[PDB]
Amino acid sequence: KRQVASGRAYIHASYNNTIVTITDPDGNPITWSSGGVIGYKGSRKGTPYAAQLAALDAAKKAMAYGMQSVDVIVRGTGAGREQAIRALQASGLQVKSIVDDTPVPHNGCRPKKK
Amino acid sequence: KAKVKATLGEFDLRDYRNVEVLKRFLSETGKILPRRRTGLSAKEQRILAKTIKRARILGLLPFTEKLVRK
Amino acid sequence: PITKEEKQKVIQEFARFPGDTGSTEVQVALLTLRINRLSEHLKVHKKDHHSHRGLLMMVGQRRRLLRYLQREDPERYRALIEKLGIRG
Amino acid sequence: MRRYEVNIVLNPNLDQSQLALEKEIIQRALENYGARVEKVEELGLRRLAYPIAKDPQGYFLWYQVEMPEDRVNDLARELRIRDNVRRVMVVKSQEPFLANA
Amino acid sequence: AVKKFKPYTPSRRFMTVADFSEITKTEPEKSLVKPLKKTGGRNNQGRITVRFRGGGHKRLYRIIDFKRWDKVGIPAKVAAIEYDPNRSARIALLHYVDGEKRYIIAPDGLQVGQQVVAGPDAPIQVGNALPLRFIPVGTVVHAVELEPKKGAKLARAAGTSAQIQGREGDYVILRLPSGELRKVHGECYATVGAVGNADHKNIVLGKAGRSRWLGRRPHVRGAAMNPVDHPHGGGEGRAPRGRPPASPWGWQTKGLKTRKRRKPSSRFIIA
RNA sequence: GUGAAAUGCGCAGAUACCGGGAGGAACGCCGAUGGCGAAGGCAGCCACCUGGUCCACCCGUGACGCUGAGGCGCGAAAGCGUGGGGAGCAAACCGGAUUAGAUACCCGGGUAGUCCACGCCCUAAACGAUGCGCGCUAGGUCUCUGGGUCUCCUGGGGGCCGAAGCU
Ligand SMILES: [Mg+2]
Ligand SMILES: [Mg+2]
Ligand SMILES: [Mg+2]
Ligand SMILES: [Mg+2]
Ligand SMILES: [Mg+2]
Ligand SMILES: [Mg+2]
Ligand SMILES: [Mg+2]
Ligand SMILES: [Mg+2]
Ligand SMILES: [Mg+2]
Ligand SMILES: [Mg+2]
Ligand SMILES: [Mg+2]
Ligand SMILES: [Mg+2]
Ligand SMILES: [Mg+2]
Ligand SMILES: [Mg+2]
Ligand SMILES: [Mg+2]
Ligand SMILES: [Mg+2]
Ligand SMILES: [Mg+2]
Ligand SMILES: [Mg+2]
Ligand SMILES: [Mg+2]
Ligand SMILES: [Mg+2]
Ligand SMILES: [Mg+2]
Ligand SMILES: [Mg+2]
Ligand SMILES: [Mg+2]
Ligand SMILES: [Mg+2]
Ligand SMILES: [Mg+2]
Ligand SMILES: [Mg+2]
Ligand SMILES: [Mg+2]
Ligand SMILES: [Mg+2]
Ligand SMILES: [Mg+2]
Ligand SMILES: [Mg+2]
Ligand SMILES: [Mg+2]
Ligand SMILES: [Mg+2]
Ligand SMILES: [Mg+2]
Ligand SMILES: [Mg+2]
Ligand SMILES: [Mg+2]
Ligand SMILES: [Mg+2]
Ligand SMILES: [Mg+2]
Ligand SMILES: [Mg+2]
Ligand SMILES: [Mg+2]
Ligand SMILES: [Mg+2]
Ligand SMILES: [Mg+2]
Ligand SMILES: [Mg+2]
Ligand SMILES: [Mg+2]
Ligand SMILES: [Mg+2]
Ligand SMILES: [Mg+2]
Ligand SMILES: [Mg+2]
Ligand SMILES: [Mg+2]
Ligand SMILES: [Mg+2]
Ligand SMILES: [Mg+2]
Ligand SMILES: [Mg+2]
Ligand SMILES: [Mg+2]
Ligand SMILES: [Mg+2]
Ligand SMILES: [Mg+2]
Ligand SMILES: [Mg+2]
Ligand SMILES: [Mg+2]
Ligand SMILES: [Mg+2]
Ligand SMILES: [Mg+2]
Ligand SMILES: [Mg+2]
Ligand SMILES: [Mg+2]
Ligand SMILES: [Mg+2]
Ligand SMILES: [Mg+2]
Ligand SMILES: [Mg+2]
Ligand SMILES: [Mg+2]
Ligand SMILES: [Mg+2]
Ligand SMILES: [Mg+2]
Ligand SMILES: [Mg+2]
Ligand SMILES: [Mg+2]
Ligand SMILES: [Mg+2]
Ligand SMILES: [Mg+2]
Ligand SMILES: [Mg+2]
Ligand SMILES: [Mg+2]
Ligand SMILES: [Mg+2]
Ligand SMILES: [Mg+2]
Ligand SMILES: [Mg+2]
Ligand SMILES: [Mg+2]
Ligand SMILES: [Mg+2]
Ligand SMILES: [Mg+2]
Ligand SMILES: [Mg+2]
Ligand SMILES: [Mg+2]
Ligand SMILES: [Mg+2]
Ligand SMILES: [Mg+2]
Ligand SMILES: [Mg+2]
Ligand SMILES: [Mg+2]
Ligand SMILES: [Mg+2]
Ligand SMILES: [Mg+2]
Ligand SMILES: [Mg+2]
Ligand SMILES: [Mg+2]
Ligand SMILES: [Mg+2]
Ligand SMILES: [Mg+2]
Ligand SMILES: [Mg+2]
Ligand SMILES: [Mg+2]
Ligand SMILES: [Mg+2]
Ligand SMILES: [Mg+2]
Ligand SMILES: [Mg+2]
Ligand SMILES: [Mg+2]
Repeated sequence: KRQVASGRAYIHASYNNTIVTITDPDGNPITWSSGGVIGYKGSRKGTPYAAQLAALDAAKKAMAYGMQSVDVIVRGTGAGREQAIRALQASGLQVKSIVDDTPVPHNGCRPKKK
Repeated sequence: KAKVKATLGEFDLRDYRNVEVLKRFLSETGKILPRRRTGLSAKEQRILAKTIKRARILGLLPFTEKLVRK
Repeated sequence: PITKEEKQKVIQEFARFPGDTGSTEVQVALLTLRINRLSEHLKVHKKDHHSHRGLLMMVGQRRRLLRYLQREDPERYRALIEKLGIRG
Repeated sequence: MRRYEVNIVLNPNLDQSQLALEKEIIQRALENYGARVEKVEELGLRRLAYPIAKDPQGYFLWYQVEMPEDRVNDLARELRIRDNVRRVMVVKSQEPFLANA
Repeated sequence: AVKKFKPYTPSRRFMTVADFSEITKTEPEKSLVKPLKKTGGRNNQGRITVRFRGGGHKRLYRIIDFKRWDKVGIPAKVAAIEYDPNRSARIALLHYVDGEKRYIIAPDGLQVGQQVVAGPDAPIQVGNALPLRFIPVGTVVHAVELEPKKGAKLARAAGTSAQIQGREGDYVILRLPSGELRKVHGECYATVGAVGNADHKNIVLGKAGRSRWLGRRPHVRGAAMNPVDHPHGGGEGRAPRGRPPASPWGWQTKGLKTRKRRKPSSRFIIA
């Protein structure tokens, strides 16, 4: 919420954008970022380079709150998933452990027209 | 690699409680492991699947393990 | 399914001789029994159509056996119908 | 009469006295529906996968009994009525299947 | 479900009556101090305060036991199910073993010979009444006290029923027949199950005459009056609402909530 | 959100994350070249009720068989009646985009419906586009399921390759 060294980062990989939410080890967010926050609009928010800058920026912001250690959690498939991850550990942030939690139904709700 | 059938000793596969036995079949993520790698035959593969499902319902077995470190 | 003993009760009864596990009369009664269990089952499971087909086939089979026993010996037939309170 | 293995999962975090009270209930119920008991394995507390009832653990009781099949349903209903009964699963017993002999 | 008629007369062609199949052969209500009287088309001044009423068909009033906590533990055998012209529901005359007798809204699924009882101890099943705190969440129920020891008054209409939604403090959330959600108190008794005669919503009165037997007088559209009698009273050739649709007294009648804002009762409801 | 966008949503605090709760629908992995059914069709798990079918033993009846106009029953989806249910999806409908136009393909919204009960409707690329029953005419391989001391033998299904032959 305000001051903790350990924590966790959340990758969210859409196909038209990528966001990242760093939170305390409880769940409550500290800060976040995304392709749009970075500067891009539309398709480019999907770009892997944007995703790179998102994780980077989200990291820098967390760095200030005293963040140093984070377990990464990813959901999505967008071209930027691993790039957010790669950009995370390379951000001097401690990547304790990357995890995949991308939801998927055991057959329930009918999808869109696609 | 290593067939799951031979990997274990003699065992009953209608037993929906010897989690230690069953747990070995249940993939890295709780997915009922493919027959083409459990070494099981048609009839046995079926009875297994049914008992696993039973266990999961009793809470003994998982429905989904998260993919760790990737 | 009907109790195995209850099946005997029928066979032992209708068999026109000991070990007659396959007479005409025997098959007939043996059907009539299974038919009426369906009659009631469907009497409550009205949605259960697939089983109803089965019943039609049974009722049908029971027909031939009588059609035959009727033609074969109208004496044994008269008694078997009258006994099973059958044909309405 | 038919053989059944009757599984029950109970609230883990509760005293042995009320836990005895919950068994007070199950024992009755069975008899109330003509359940001639057989060997029983009160495995007790256990660590189970998905946290049911918000709990990562639960007390297990595996009975076994011959009884009138036409009433196994009503019994299961009666069994589940309990709140501290987190789960019931009566099953038809079957001849075990030797695998990888 | 419902008895219908061959169209040997018009109106008879649509008219349908309820099959009183359930009503266990018992025309005469339990005279035993059970019926009273009624009548009265208007208020205590001579004035009419409810339009278009009066005509009915002379009914003794069946005395119903809406509290029922007055006989805790005492069980009773349902002697019969009777017709009650005073309600949408059917009543059930039950003989308490105590020797005493009483009426009760016959819940759907109740049948004669059945035993039944009230109290906290009572087994959860149709007919049995007991404090909500003891009713297993999720169970449907009817004849619900709004406040403890004040008498049942929720879900008494035919086929209506409330369902428990969960506990919370001394109160217990439940969905009313209206779909409304609200906390009712714990010590509020309530008899298990839904109310009887559910196919009641299907009867086709069939003719104006029948409405009269129910005591309903012909109701006259304000559009068909004069400016003096009603807002809509423009009358001047099957004309449209002068706007916007109003009551005979002039309050808008399409939308426009009437329930008081600051009612302290508000605190206990949820949508 | 897309080809890119726009409509839309969001400082009245949305998206992303966590906790508690409500409700409907559909059943991941097992799952397939698989299985069952007369067809339409049938997939989480449990119990009950029930149909068809296959193998063994050589036990029983003794041709009781086949087909079957009309009759009767079943009959995907959509659709209809009464009442209930309504999360997702979504004809119609509204808006955005594209275009010469776009009453469409794409996008943002969205109703009947899709779900349940009872009752109608009775159609289809209801397709193997191949009526049912029986007997007879090389084999090779693959698989599902029964019986038997069992690198195999013998029934019952599901595919492929192919004698003769047919076309
Ligand atoms: Mg762009
Ligand atoms: Mg894009
Ligand atoms: Mg759409
Ligand atoms: Mg797999
Ligand atoms: Mg039966
Ligand atoms: Mg159904
Ligand atoms: Mg002859
Ligand atoms: Mg007659
Ligand atoms: Mg008759
Ligand atoms: Mg539950
Ligand atoms: Mg009479
Ligand atoms: Mg009377
Ligand atoms: Mg008195
Ligand atoms: Mg008097
Ligand atoms: Mg009075
Ligand atoms: Mg009045
Ligand atoms: Mg007066
Ligand atoms: Mg007076
Ligand atoms: Mg009150
Ligand atoms: Mg009433
Ligand atoms: Mg108080
Ligand atoms: Mg109506
Ligand atoms: Mg009436
Ligand atoms: Mg009117
Ligand atoms: Mg009028
Ligand atoms: Mg006046
Ligand atoms: Mg006047
Ligand atoms: Mg006017
Ligand atoms: Mg006038
Ligand atoms: Mg006007
Ligand atoms: Mg209006
Ligand atoms: Mg007012
Ligand atoms: Mg008010
Ligand atoms: Mg533009
Ligand atoms: Mg929108
Ligand atoms: Mg502001
Ligand atoms: Mg949650
Ligand atoms: Mg939540
Ligand atoms: Mg809550
Ligand atoms: Mg809802
Ligand atoms: Mg739910
Ligand atoms: Mg539901
Ligand atoms: Mg379904
Ligand atoms: Mg598959
Ligand atoms: Mg494969
Ligand atoms: Mg298939
Ligand atoms: Mg089917
Ligand atoms: Mg079905
Ligand atoms: Mg049944
Ligand atoms: Mg079967
Ligand atoms: Mg069979
Ligand atoms: Mg021989
Ligand atoms: Mg022979
Ligand atoms: Mg023999
Ligand atoms: Mg002979
Ligand atoms: Mg012979
Ligand atoms: Mg023939
Ligand atoms: Mg013929
Ligand atoms: Mg013809
Ligand atoms: Mg025909
Ligand atoms: Mg019909
Ligand atoms: Mg269907
Ligand atoms: Mg339909
Ligand atoms: Mg439709
Ligand atoms: Mg109409
Ligand atoms: Mg409807
Ligand atoms: Mg519902
Ligand atoms: Mg509705
Ligand atoms: Mg809906
Ligand atoms: Mg939509
Ligand atoms: Mg519109
Ligand atoms: Mg606009
Ligand atoms: Mg349009
Ligand atoms: Mg063009
Ligand atoms: Mg134009
Ligand atoms: Mg249009
Ligand atoms: Mg809609
Ligand atoms: Mg229409
Ligand atoms: Mg369904
Ligand atoms: Mg339903
Ligand atoms: Mg329903
Ligand atoms: Mg009709
Ligand atoms: Mg149809
Ligand atoms: Mg045709
Ligand atoms: Mg086809
Ligand atoms: Mg053919
Ligand atoms: Mg053929
Ligand atoms: Mg050969
Ligand atoms: Mg080969
Ligand atoms: Mg074999
Ligand atoms: Mg041999
Ligand atoms: Mg077949
Ligand atoms: Mg197949
Ligand atoms: Mg072959
Ligand atoms: Mg050739």
